[PDB]
Amino acid sequence: TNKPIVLSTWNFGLHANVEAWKVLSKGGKALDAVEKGVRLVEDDPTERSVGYGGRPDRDGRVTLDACIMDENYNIGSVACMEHIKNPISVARAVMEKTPHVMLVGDGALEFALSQGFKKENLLTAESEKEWKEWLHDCIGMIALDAQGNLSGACTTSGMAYKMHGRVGDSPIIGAGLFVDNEIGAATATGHGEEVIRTVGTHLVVELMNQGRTPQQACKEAVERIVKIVNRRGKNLKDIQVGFIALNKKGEYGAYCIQDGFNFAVHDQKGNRLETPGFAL
Amino acid sequence: NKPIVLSTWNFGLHANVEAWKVLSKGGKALDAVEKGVRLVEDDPTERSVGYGGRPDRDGRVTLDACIMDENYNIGSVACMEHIKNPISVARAVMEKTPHVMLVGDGALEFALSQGFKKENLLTAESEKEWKEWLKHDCIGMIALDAQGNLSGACTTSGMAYKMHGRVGDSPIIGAGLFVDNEIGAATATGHGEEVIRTVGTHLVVELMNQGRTPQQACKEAVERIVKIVNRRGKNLKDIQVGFIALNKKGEYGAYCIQDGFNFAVHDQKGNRLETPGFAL
Repeated sequence: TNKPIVLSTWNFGLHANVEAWKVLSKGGKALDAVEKGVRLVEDDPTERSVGYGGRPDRDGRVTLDACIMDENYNIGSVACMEHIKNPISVARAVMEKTPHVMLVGDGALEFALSQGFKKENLLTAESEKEWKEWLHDCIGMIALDAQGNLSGACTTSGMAYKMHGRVGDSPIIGAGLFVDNEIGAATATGHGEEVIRTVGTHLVVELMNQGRTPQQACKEAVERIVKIVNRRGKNLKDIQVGFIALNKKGEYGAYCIQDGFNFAVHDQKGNRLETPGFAL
Repeated sequence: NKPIVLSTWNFGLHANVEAWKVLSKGGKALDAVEKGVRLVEDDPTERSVGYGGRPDRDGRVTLDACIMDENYNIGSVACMEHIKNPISVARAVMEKTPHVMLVGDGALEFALSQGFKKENLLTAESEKEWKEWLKHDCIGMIALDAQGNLSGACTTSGMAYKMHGRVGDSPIIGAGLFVDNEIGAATATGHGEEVIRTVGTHLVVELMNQGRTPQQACKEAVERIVKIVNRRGKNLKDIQVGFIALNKKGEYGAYCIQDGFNFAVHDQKGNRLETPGFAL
């Protein structure tokens, strides 16, 4: 088993991986490593994809989505939540502190406040400017720690200029994220609507359950999506979707509909940016 | 065995008589499942669906629903207020917008924009019981039509006195409902948190993709949930989850955790209430 190991989506996953390796290289839990890792990006306003500098919906509202899942089937999710910069951490409080698994809208913000989170203005002057002119989709991270346990986190501000209330795949278990500790974990990126439609990351893990490698599982799930966009008469060039995956032995893999997605991998060989296979 | 309609719980007999009015005439499975569950959304005496549904703990009735047709088109609304017919606003999300899921206030603004009428959904019986408290959980329906197309719908008012903002499995396409026209369809009922945790209905259909009969697929998915509640130190007696399923040949099946769940089946032999096997 290659352990510990962290994978995350896109370029900024290199930096996010350096914060998760601070937990993982000291033998900490994968759950804490993935929360620390993506919170780095939630905190950054120059990151316009995720949390604090996130582009608003069409009414000028920054509403965020995130979920988390640990090594023992516990899950928490928040979607369309406002004024709280770290939605991954309110999702961990839903998991840990409530008999529920998903809170949305105003009820997710009331619970965040009840848990001590601070209400902040998430709309930067740059984002408000571009919104009124208009008038890296997410970060997913999955890790295997030194006890050989898996956990994952996915967080986003959604599609810029989305309709007020729109929820994508990032807060939905089995679409932006799925973790089964006797099999493997996977997270998704892309047009969320398409990951929800195919229930993406649950399909990738179940293909690893049926004996596939992580890269093979990612590839066949992308090929199933390619088949369905053809069935729906859609043009593939308009749609993008990538998956990254990890199994229990620390083997990892990725694949996407189209070229140009990349992911960051940090194990005891160091941290690097790799470029997956692509269908189109 | 077509056309054929299945729906959850004893009120599924009556809901099935409205879907057979479309199915028996050659109409579309999509229209049959929407007409079928709207019957129950309309009835004030049905306290877990639509009008008359028990409110969250703040006395707000917020509803969840999704729909999926024979070609991976999907629509969903969650935590929506003041609209009696959430399955129909979910069909408008699918048909009229670039998104597949709207929640909270944004789902209600879009409903109004599409001509739906704002109504007060808390009955005098539900407000009484809510203030007393202050001191069958959904309907899922799946059908195969005379063209041999599958479609499904699931709608609920959620767990009574749930935290404000809680969303169950009913509006989530990996979870309360999944339809793949080359394989089969399934809908779920029970404690929504547990169906979300296990991506219930996507797992049932993928087990039918692997060759399981509808009843076998439902049974093995319930047994996976039983394994996971044991892995989490929880008591099975505290949980009920059931699945009903249908494949492309119109074979059907169901299974649950505890006894006492039945479902309604209407094909050309007639409409009847059947009782599946249970795990506990």
